[PDB]
Amino acid sequence: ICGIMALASAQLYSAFDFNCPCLPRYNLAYGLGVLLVPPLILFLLGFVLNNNVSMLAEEWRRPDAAVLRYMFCSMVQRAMIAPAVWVSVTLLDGKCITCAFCTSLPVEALGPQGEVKRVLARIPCKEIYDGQELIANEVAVRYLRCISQALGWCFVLLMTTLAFLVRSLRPCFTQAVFLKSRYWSHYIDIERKLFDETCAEHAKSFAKVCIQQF
Amino acid sequence: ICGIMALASAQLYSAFDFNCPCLPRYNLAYGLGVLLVPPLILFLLGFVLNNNVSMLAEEWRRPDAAVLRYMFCSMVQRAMIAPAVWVSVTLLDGKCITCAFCTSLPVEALGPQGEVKRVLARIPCKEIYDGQELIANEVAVRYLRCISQALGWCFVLLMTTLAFLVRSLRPCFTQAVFLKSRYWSHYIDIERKLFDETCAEHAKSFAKVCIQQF
Amino acid sequence: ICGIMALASAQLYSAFDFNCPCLPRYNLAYGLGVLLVPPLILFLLGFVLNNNVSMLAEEWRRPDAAVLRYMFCSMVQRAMIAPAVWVSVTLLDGKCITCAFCTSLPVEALGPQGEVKRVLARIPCKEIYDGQELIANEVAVRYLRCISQALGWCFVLLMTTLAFLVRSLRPCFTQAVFLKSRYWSHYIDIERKLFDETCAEHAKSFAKVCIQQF
Amino acid sequence: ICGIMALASAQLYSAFDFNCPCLPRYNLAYGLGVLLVPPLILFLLGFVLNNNVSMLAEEWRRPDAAVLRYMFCSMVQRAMIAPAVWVSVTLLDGKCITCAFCTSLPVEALGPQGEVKRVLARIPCKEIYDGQELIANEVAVRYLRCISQALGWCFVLLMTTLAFLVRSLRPCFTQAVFLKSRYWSHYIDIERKLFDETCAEHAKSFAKVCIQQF
Amino acid sequence: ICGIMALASAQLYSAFDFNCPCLPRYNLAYGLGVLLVPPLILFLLGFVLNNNVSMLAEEWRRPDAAVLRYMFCSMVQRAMIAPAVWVSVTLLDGKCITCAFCTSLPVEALGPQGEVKRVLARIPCKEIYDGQELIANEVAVRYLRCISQALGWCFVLLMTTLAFLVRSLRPCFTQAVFLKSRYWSHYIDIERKLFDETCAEHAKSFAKVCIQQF
Amino acid sequence: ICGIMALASAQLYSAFDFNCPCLPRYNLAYGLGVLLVPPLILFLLGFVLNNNVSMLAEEWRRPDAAVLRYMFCSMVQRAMIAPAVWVSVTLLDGKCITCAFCTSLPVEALGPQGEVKRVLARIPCKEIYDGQELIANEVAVRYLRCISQALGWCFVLLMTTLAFLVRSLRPCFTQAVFLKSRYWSHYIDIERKLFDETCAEHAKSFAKVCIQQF
Amino acid sequence: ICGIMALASAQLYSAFDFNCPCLPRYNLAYGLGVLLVPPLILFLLGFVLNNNVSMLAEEWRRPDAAVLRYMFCSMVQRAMIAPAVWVSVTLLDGKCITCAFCTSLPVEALGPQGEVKRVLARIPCKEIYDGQELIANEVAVRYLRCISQALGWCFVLLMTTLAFLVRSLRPCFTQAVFLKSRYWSHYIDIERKLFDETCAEHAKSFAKVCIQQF
Amino acid sequence: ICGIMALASAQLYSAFDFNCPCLPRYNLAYGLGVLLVPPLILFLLGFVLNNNVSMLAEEWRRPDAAVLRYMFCSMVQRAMIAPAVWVSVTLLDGKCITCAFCTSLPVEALGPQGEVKRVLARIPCKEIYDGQELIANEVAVRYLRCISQALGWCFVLLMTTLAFLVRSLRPCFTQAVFLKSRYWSHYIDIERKLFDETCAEHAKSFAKVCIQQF
Repeated sequence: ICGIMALASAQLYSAFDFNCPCLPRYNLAYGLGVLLVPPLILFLLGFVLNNNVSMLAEEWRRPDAAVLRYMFCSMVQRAMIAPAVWVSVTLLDGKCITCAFCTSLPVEALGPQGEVKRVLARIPCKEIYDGQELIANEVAVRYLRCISQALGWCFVLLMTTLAFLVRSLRPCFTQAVFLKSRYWSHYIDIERKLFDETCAEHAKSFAKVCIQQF
Repeated sequence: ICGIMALASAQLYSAFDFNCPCLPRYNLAYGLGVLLVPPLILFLLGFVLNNNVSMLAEEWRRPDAAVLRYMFCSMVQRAMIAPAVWVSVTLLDGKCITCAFCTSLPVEALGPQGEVKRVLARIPCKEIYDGQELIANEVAVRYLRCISQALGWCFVLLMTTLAFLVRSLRPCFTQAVFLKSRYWSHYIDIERKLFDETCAEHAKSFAKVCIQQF
Repeated sequence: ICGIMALASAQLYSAFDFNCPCLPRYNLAYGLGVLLVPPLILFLLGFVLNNNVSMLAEEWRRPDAAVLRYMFCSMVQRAMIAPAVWVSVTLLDGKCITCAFCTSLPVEALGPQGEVKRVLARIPCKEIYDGQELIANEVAVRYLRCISQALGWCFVLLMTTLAFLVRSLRPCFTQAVFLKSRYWSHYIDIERKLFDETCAEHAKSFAKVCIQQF
Repeated sequence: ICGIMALASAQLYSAFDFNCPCLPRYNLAYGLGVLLVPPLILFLLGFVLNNNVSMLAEEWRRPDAAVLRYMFCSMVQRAMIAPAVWVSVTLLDGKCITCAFCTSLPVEALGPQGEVKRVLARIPCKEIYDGQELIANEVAVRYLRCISQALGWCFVLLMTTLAFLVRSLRPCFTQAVFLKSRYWSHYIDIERKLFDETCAEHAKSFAKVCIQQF
Repeated sequence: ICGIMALASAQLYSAFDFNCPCLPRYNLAYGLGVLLVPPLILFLLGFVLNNNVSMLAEEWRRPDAAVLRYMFCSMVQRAMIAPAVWVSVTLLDGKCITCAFCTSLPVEALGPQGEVKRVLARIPCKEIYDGQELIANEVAVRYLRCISQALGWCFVLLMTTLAFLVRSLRPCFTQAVFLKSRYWSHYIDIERKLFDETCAEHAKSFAKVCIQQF
Repeated sequence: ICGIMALASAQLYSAFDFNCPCLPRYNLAYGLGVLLVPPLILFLLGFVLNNNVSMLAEEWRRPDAAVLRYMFCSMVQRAMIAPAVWVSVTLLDGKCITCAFCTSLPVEALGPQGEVKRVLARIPCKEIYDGQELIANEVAVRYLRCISQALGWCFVLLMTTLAFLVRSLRPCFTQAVFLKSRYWSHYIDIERKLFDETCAEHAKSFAKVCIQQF
Repeated sequence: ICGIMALASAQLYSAFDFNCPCLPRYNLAYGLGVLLVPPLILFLLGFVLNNNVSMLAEEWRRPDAAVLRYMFCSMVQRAMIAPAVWVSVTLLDGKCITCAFCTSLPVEALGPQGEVKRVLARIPCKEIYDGQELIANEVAVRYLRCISQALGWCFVLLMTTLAFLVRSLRPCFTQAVFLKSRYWSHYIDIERKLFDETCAEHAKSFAKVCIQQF
Repeated sequence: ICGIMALASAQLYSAFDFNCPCLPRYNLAYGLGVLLVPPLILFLLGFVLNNNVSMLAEEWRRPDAAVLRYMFCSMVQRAMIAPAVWVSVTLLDGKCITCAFCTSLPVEALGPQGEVKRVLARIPCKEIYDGQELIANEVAVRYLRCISQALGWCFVLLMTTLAFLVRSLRPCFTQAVFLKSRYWSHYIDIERKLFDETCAEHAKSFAKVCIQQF
């Protein structure tokens, strides 16, 4: 299911009309917003769509021992891969960082202080930019997009090395707990299915009793 | 079925020709209209297309005990997910809030009083805007669209956290009522099917009796 | 079958080349025409394509008791959903009302009397409009299209609340008549099928008798 | 089969390159031509592609009683639905009436007499129109297309109400003739099939006799 | 098979790059060429692709009685429907007649004699036309295309009425010859199939004898 | 297989970037090249892809009687239909003859001698043509393309009448040789298949013997 | 699985918006970055998605003999083919080397020193290039892209000859270790499957015991 | 498999961005490079993807008799058909020879010596060509592309006649070696399959022994 989740997240980002309020202060709270909030939403949706969550909540409510811990630490990892993809693609595109850290790039060396902040804030994604002064247009876009793509590649490498270090090592892979978990997960589904079966059967008998009065 | 409902709602919004009556007063009653009425229509259609509704209405007409309450509080949740999607996408696009709260943005600081209201009302989605005075064009569009997308993300987060808090907690999940509900829902369908079967059989016998006179 | 009917009605409206005779009087009789006549045609086609209609007509010709009434009041509802969709989409597009009530909008306040009627009649869907005088062009289009879409949303809400109030309440849902109707509808089809079967068999025997003379 | 016939007729009209000989007299004999002749061709093709036609012709050649009449009055109705669709779409498009009744619209009030006829004949579908004199261009097109679409809607309503009045009423629906017709139609096909079967069998025997000399 | 033949003929005409040698005399021998030769080619290909042709030729070589005549008069009709479609579409498009009878239309009344012939020959499908003199450009195109489409409709009606008059009437439909023909056509195929079967079997035996020496 | 061969040849011609070396002498050796060499390549590929060729070569190497002759005269005909299609389409397009016989058309009557040859050689497929002198541009293109398409139609008619005259007449159709050929062609395939079968079986036994030492 | 990995890597490179920070020093650390880091990420993902990795890690943790070595040296080769494809396509496109070694090409012979470095750094992928001085634009692009494609072809040849030299020669192909590896790989999967089977069965028994109290 | 190889090679050539370093000397080493190296890579990949190669290498390592020779001379022919297709299409397009032999065409007769070499080297695929001097632009392109396509057709004919001369004649087609080869190729696959089977079975037994301790 997580595959359709990743594809849906990428396609949804392909359908989000990004645009920056070219204002001196609200930028830092919009780029980071688009960068962080949809990850949180997808990370919670990773818990909504799962089925074991009800059982785990019910068992954690009443005050086995560690198999619950493994189930939880496995569901978290299973759900964590959607926000990673979202952050990855939205850093590789670059519009987010261009929107966020536009009012801070060093104009003095690399490429009214309040008015300076105003213009540099107007820098990204606009044809309302003052223009030549203190920066060109395409230069401040290319610099920020390079920084963004570098952060994106570094982050993807970090997430991938964590994923590689988790699927080989110690974090709750002792075979006993694994077997107990698989047994529990099979038993719950078998119980639901067989209850549905016997319920349907008893209901069929009752309905045959009731119908034939006419 | 709710999946095809969500896809149909999104595609229908993709086929609704939005446009704003650039008038001083009717805006507040058009943006909010497009924002609120189609949600109500979809929320009622969530009850039309369902089948249990007839049984629930019939049982509630005559003056078990709580299983009806669970069936109702489950059907409501099942139907609630179409208006959420509609409001989400129509806030993320931004045309609705741009249409509604255009005659109120502070022109004095951020970016004839009656004439002022008239022009600021003409602001959105038009090439009939007065232009330079008291605001640019793209600035008042970007500001309002940023506000709209922020509200949209906040709302999606709110609906998702409610959905996550409901599918794990107390609101009528005691196993007894759940089992009674599943039993009832299986019995109704089995009754309808078996009645159809025996009716077809008796009819076949009667028809074989009637036909062979020729 | 009604689903393909709704899709066909919408697609047919997508293939009807609308255009307004920019004349002082014929408008009111063209917008309303396109709005009302195709609904009537689709509502009658809802009776043509149905099969029970022959039986109902035959039984109503000779001067059970109420099961006919239920069959009729059910077929009417089954057929009513095509004109609703047609009126809905042709009000949401807006060209119909723009064509109809163009010669009446108040030019004095909101946005030769005979010549005035002539021009305001020429208003919609034309590049032959006089222009600046007494109205702009895009303003009288936007105002009328807003009115049209408001009427459309109100109408869709009205039809949907009627549909929701019918599929839960009193109008001939007493189980006895429902069962009698289902029995009748199964018996008619079973009779036709079995008559076809026995007829084919007797014909096969006769044909085997006739053929083998050569 | 009639469904593919209707779709083929509509698609063929979508592939007929209409154009008007802008001449004073030949118009009336070209619009009406395109309007009437292809209906006749399709109405005859409705008899070619049918199979019962041979039997009916053979039985009518020699000088039961009324079952032939029902078969004929049913085949006619079955074939009549292609020209209806053709006339419907070619009136809704409007080019036919624009081509035909262009040399007659009243130029004096609504919107050398011989030269007048010549120009008004040149009116439709041309950029060789004289222009301003006695009419505009788009006005005489819109007026005629409105008239055409009105005739088209009226005609579709007429054909549909006839179709609804036929499939419920008296015209040869007495069950005896209907049963005789169905019996005859099953017997003919069964005879052909079984003759083919026995012929193939006898031929197989003969061929096995002949082949094995080598 | 004739259906794929008709579709292939139409699509091939959709892929034939028509162009007229704007010369005084060769026109009459190019329009008629494109009009007549491909019909002959398709009419012969209707005999190539058929299988009965070999048998009929073989039986006609040596100097039953009339069943051969029916087989021939049926194969001819079966093959005749490709050139009809070709001529139909290539008259409805109109380029053929425009190319052929361009050097003959009456320039004097309706719309150096040698030079006149030269120009009128240059009339069709060219931007090298002299222009205003003695004719316009679009007028002589529209007139000829109208004539062509009229001939096309008349021809399609003629072919269709012949097809309708043949599939109901006298031309060799006496049941005896029909049955003999069907018997012959089944016997030939059964003979070929069964010979192939027994040949394969004897060959399998021989090959099993030969192979197992190794 | 020959169908996919014809389609592949046509599509390959649709992917051959034709262009003419506008030189006085090399033309005659380029048009004819593109016209003749790919036919030879396809005619040899008709022998490569066939399977009987090995058997026929092997039997012809050693110095029955006439069945080999029939197999050969049948394989040749089977392979001959690809170059026919290639020549047909590459004559109907016309670029080949336009490229070849461009330096020969009579400029004097119909439409430095060395310089004349040079220009007329430059005529086709170029915007480097001298222009007005002794010929226009589109005239010498249309004349040559008409000649090419006439040759193409004549050639297609010739090949089709040969194909029709071969599939009905004398060239080695005596039933004895035909039967011997079919028998031989079945026996070869049956031998190969059954040898493969018995070989696989003996190998399976041997492998089961060898494997189970471990 | 590696096929979908190669296709996904190529398509992902088709969706990476490359762009160069036209700066004097950061180039060398951006071209090489895009060239080297995604290969490392894909090479680690080649270990994540594989299943044997857990077993190999577990066995290597505790301090047979060489079969582990073969499994490892086979998994490495299996995973190595994604970075090869990535480097291949991103060298054949050429943007990487154009971005990296742009500040070094010899301007003096082939095609303020600090300012020279600045301009030559600005060379690639920009319309902000100084222009004529010391180099053209398209020349320094073509030269670098030729160098890049030459390196790409050389690298693809190198990787392919290594792949050909490995799949024929000595590196741990002794049949004993190969058989032991295949046995181990079959046994692990069979163990997992059969454990799942017996676990499901015991769970079904337990659930049937538990359910039927109601 | 070789079919997908040919299609992949052609499509890959459709995705190789060709471009010429317009330099006096490197051309001869770039056209020939693109012409020759990818053929070598594909010819080696024809050995990588094959499976028999391991067996042949293993048997050739230790110092039957001639069946190995036939297997080798068959695998070589099987793999040789990808570079043929590559060279064919990359000669028919013409860019390769245009890139290679551009600095050599005789400018004196047909169409500073160092500067002459420089310009003629700049000739192909550039809009940086000096222009009129000593050659036009399109002429030197057409001449070289004609030469290239002539070489391409000659080469395709050569490869096809070799392929036709090999699949009919002497090169190791004696039936004994062919049968031995087919036997060997069946035995190897049967051995691998049956070993896998028995290994899976023994492993299943062992795993059933091990699992049921819990």
